[PDB]
Amino acid sequence: ADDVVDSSKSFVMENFSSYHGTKPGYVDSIQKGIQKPKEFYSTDNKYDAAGYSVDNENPLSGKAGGVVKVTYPGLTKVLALKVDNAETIKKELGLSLTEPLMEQVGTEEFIKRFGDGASRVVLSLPFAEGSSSVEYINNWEQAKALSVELEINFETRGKRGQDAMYEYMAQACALSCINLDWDVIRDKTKTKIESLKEHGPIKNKMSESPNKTVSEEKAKQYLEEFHQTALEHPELSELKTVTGTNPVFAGANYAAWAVNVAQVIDSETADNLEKTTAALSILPGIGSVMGIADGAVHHNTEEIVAQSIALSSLMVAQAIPLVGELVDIGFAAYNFVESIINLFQVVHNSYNRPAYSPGHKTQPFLHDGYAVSWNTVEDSIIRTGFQGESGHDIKITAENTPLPIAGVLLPTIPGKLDVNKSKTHISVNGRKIRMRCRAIDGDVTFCRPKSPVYVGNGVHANLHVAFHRSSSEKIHSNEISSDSIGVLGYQKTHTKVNSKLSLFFEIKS
Amino acid sequence: DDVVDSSKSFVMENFSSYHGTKPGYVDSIQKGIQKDWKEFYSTDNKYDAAGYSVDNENPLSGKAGGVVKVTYPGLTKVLALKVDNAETIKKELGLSLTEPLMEQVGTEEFIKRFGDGASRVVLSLPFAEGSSSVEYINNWEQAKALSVELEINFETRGKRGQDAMYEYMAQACASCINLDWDVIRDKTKTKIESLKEHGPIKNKMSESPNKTVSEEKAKQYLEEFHQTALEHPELSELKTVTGTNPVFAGANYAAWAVNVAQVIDSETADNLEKTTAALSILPGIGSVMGIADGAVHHNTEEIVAQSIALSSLMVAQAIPLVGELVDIGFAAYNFVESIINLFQVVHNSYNRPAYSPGHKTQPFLHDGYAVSWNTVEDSIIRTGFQGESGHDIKITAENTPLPIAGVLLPTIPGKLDVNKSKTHISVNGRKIRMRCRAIDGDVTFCRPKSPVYVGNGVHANLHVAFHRSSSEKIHSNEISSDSIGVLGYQKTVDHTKVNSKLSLFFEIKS
Repeated sequence: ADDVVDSSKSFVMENFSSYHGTKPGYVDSIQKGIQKPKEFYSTDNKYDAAGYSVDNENPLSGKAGGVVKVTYPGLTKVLALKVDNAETIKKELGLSLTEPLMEQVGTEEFIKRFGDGASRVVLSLPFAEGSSSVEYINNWEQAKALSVELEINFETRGKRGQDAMYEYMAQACALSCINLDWDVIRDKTKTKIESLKEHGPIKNKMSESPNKTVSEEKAKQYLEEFHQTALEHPELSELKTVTGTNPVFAGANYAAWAVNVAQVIDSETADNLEKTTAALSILPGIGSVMGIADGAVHHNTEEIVAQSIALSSLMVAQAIPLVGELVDIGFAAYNFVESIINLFQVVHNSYNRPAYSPGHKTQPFLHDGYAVSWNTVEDSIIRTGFQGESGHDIKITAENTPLPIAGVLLPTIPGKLDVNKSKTHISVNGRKIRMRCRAIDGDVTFCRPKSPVYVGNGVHANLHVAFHRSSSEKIHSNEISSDSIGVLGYQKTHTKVNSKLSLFFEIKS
Repeated sequence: DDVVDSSKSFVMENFSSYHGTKPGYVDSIQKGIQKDWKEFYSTDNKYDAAGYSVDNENPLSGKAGGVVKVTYPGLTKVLALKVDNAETIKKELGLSLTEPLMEQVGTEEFIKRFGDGASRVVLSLPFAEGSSSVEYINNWEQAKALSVELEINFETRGKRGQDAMYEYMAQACASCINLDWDVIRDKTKTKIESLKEHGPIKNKMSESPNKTVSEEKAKQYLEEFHQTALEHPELSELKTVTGTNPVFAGANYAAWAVNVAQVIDSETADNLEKTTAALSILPGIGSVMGIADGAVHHNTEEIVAQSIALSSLMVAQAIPLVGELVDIGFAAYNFVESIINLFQVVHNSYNRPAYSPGHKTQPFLHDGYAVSWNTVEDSIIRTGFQGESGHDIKITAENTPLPIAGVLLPTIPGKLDVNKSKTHISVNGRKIRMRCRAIDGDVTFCRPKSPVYVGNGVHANLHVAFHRSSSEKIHSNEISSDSIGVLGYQKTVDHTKVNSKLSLFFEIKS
């Protein structure tokens, strides 16, 4: 009982409501009543619900139906479960091992012992890893008592692609919130493509093209030339400025991408938005077109996005005869734009959703071939407000060849926070190695291993950092300058700089 | 009162353990063990104890003492602890909060209450993550009863550097890398010698700037020297084994050599400890060691000697071009001694049991992606019962958005089917359902119904769910692959489509 039901998350409430994403065509009909076509699903977050509203026949690019709100009259008990294993659930709550779960949850017998005087019971679960959303499981028979309201119908807006669905989800965050007007982007994209077809210098570059199936390498050099020529045009002004220094946004990457697109798109694929999206979605290098690198979305204005898509479009049109099997170049301006637009929206949605950055909690920090992470969530928390010790474990390894760990930088506080020298150590494939710790200043201590440490494929390390607290005083924000522990990798030189591997921590009671 | 692990606690007659001893104390400590965690440490593994035997003043390159075995007469209680926080240990067991733990552990009140009849109690802790060894903590007063015996004295053997210590630690696995470093040392000199006093090699050794020159130009010349040097008969084996793998290219030997010449000054070259400390923080050493893709390729005395020799000569050439060392004896002196120590450290790590990438919670790093089983239990597929199981996989990537095309899953009719309704993937919390369809009778491929991209700031949790219709246990000879294949981006090699494969290895258990 207490081993599968989370009482703290269980509760009673009058007019319990939740949301249900609905496919195209069922938005008006479901309003007449919740009917079985083993459970009826709903969620507490109307935005997560919108993500289930896409046409099941065209899941990647199809149209989105809508979201409806379902409300149970009277009192409803929400029963939170710690596990989603039915047989396990049954063996604990002393239920009929033979009879289905959601079958018993709808019977009065179950409602009395678990409902707390409520008219019915609805099961609850964590919506997903990395989500604070809740997923509800409703009995079909009890669900028949739900009154249904229209929360929103995406089709009636009359927008293109899945624009309505994504503009809706973007409301959750309205760093920063990416809330782009894709109508304007679609409009600006078309306008720019057009301007870039009938021009002086750009039209000249098109006539200086092989226009025949050629090797990748030759296809790429011409494309880079095209990219450079094209980028000097006034309408790609801003793009030229924002793509000039970050290697990831270089012409060579726009060409690699364009070549790749031409290679995998044939006539049948070009003629279908769903199949095009499928093909493009598994390609590498898309971050170059989206201007997404180093954990941030750099292309976040309608103007710059339309310029990048227009430039990639034009380029794909060029890479087609040189690399593709396709004969109809129309694909570059039609489905390629439609498909890539969708992909942009997916990635933007992802950056808009709360998530831990590398080195925070158990999200690994990947850098220079190394992978480091806090072993457990509690490890990333430095508790305060007490005298005594604590231990914090950090996992460390590398992708291939032996890369060294020179040591670690740890925060200190003259008076309170101190590094416990004897308990701080690092182990390599189980070999325990002690460390030599010395203050580099009042607030930072550097610990170096007393034996050489290397990690790589097949060789991992556990860095165990231990802290000593002299007083029960709480660590205030100002006291600790940095917010991360710095593991140091290899040294590279005319100045010495170490590979910085960061693990971010939180200060709590 | 859950700070003691009774399952691992026991009483034993003549409880013995091992203690690593520093140089000069091997003989003396045998006369007897003498003085919050003031303790006398010992361990159940004499090889791990050998690792604490290195001179405190020169811990990187210094000499090793030896290992001694300590035995308590009569019966002894080994109390296994679940935590190393003394304060917690005091509060839970209901002891005084003001007096030091190890002081209290050696008293009769404690010895009667927890000793289960023993004459004294010894505390026990897990040695460390990735280790199955045990660390013992002894009360100094009680430790006076320990009889001390010699297991091995490393200096008595009279070997060079830390050879005796590493030869001894290598007995544990004696695939085991068990190299004879005397032979390797002797062959290194012989090879360095032949390579300096030769015809063809000295011809290239003459066409040198021999003056502080550009770093790029230093490399170029070194790559040619490497190219030329590698044609000598004494480096024939190395020529062949370093021929195709890019990690072992002359360019890497050059990058390595240049890096060495840049960080060694006369003071450093004159002190092995300082040389090791300087060299131990440089990248690219796997080029010289021949270590890549999870294996030690240079595992014969001959080939190891050639690589070090070749590296020594290159460092000798790199110095004038980039370094400021008026002397060049370093390349043949402390450079060889220090790099030898580093080969030994890395070899020892590959000799120790450890989980490979994609096993247990060790991540699998490849093509910018990083994937791992969420917990150790997730990597275990239980069999021998009708029912469902869930398995969570963490997925992310280093920088730009890379896609996840799907996942290849093993299937066994009745004993292991994919539960299509509960199999899904979440990206920064957005739950995405999957379309699962068999490729063949043994493998099922699940594609996400919404495009999936991971990268810096975007992670995914792939939740694989299995259904078992039969109670019959899955037998070993019934699954072809022991891994779950997560698929990343697709690439067209020439005109052939291949997927970036990310593997999570699982174990079948009852």
